[PDB]
Amino acid sequence: NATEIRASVGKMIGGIGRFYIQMCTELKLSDYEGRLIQNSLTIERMVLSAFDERRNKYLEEHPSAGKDPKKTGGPIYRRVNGKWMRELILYDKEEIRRIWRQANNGDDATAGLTHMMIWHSNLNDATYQRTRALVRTGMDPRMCSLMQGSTLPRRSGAAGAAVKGVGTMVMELVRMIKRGINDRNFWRGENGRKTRIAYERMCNILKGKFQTAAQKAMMDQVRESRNPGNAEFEDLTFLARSALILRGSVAHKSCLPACVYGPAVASGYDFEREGYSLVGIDPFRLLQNSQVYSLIRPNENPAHKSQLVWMACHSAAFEDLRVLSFIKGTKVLPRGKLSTRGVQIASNENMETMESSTLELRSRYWAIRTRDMRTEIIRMMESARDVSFQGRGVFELSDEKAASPIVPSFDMSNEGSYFFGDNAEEYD
Ligand SMILES: NC(=O)c1cc(-c2ccc(CN3CCOCC3)cc2)c(C(F)(F)F)[nH]c1=O
Repeated sequence: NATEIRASVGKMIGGIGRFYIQMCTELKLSDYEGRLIQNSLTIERMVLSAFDERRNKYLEEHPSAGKDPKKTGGPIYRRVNGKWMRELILYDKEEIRRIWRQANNGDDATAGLTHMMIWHSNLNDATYQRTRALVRTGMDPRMCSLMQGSTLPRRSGAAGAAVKGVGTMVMELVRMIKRGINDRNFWRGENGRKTRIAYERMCNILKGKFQTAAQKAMMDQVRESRNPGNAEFEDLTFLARSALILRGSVAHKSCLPACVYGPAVASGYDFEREGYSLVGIDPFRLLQNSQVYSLIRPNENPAHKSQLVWMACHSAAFEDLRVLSFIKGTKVLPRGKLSTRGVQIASNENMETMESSTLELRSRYWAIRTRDMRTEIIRMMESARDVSFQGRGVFELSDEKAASPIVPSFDMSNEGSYFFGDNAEEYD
């Protein structure tokens, strides 16, 4: 059945590629402009915005975009006489939807919208810090390493649920508990009945992420509370801290930008026939046969901007840096050592100083990713407790059948956390 599962994922990637090729053709973008990641993000947000209809399911937007709910837009960058120009494009949401369905042979293809949303989340995880929002909710700033998918939309649903991390679930459940404390009727009536289902859904989602019997049992007690007060917060926090040692089951999906699938489809690659799997060589091979460009700000180091995108492409912001340095072949520095700022350009930035760089997104090897008395038990379980790769090893790109595993070497002395010494901008 894994052949039938590979065909369905391949169909979805091909439609994203076909949708991008169409959008580039409407906008009259060049090969360079089409391969600019800033343009890709604009094009990807436009389709999410057109299909969202302000539901906060695939995206969240500024009230300025709410001026005309029937139109969606964003910034487009074109290269005019060596310089870079920024223009705002406004398309009809109906026409964007029409183009998406046409690219997906009449199908709604919600699987492709989610993939771009998950790539967008992975990019924010690789770019912005969340330590101020942790302090705001009353959580430990050290919980940074468990904030997978913390930027995902308000009503992301089942698709966003799989990639959200332990600390992300704890942050939204604690934002929920704190709303009850300051509002008397938060758990009352029809609003409180809807709120109650949302609470138990979030609790069962977080419960499923725990791989021990005691952590899952502790979640049942937080979920059984009809009026969660400070007692439910102390238990959520004490469980969040335990995840920083006793690991959880968090899914990481390598979702590449549409300007990667675009050119791959444009050159005749049949994703539906050939198949596609986010696990293994498929995203690694596609990145070796790709050419992505990015706008670079003055005084920014292009190698560091390339690293931001390579980690976002690979869902690697929360992985051990000693593992990534072995796979990429180059040293993967903590965010605190990168002379770079996020790929998205701000509405007030000077375009005259803006230059561009070729992103270096290839890697040396490829690899497979595989993903009270109760408080006394989990506390004792942490005392059992070094770089860990679980797996046969790494492989070269020529070995596509994984028949020749390479055993990895890491300096356990060298940094393992991307968030150590973090000086990245705070998300907002
Ligand atoms: N799609 C993929 O197979 C893919 C996988 C991996 C990846 C991440 C981590 C590990 C090490 N351990 C972690 C625990 O689980 C067992 C494997 C191996 C491979 C990466 C990246 F992070 F290295 F960048 N990127 C990708 O694209």
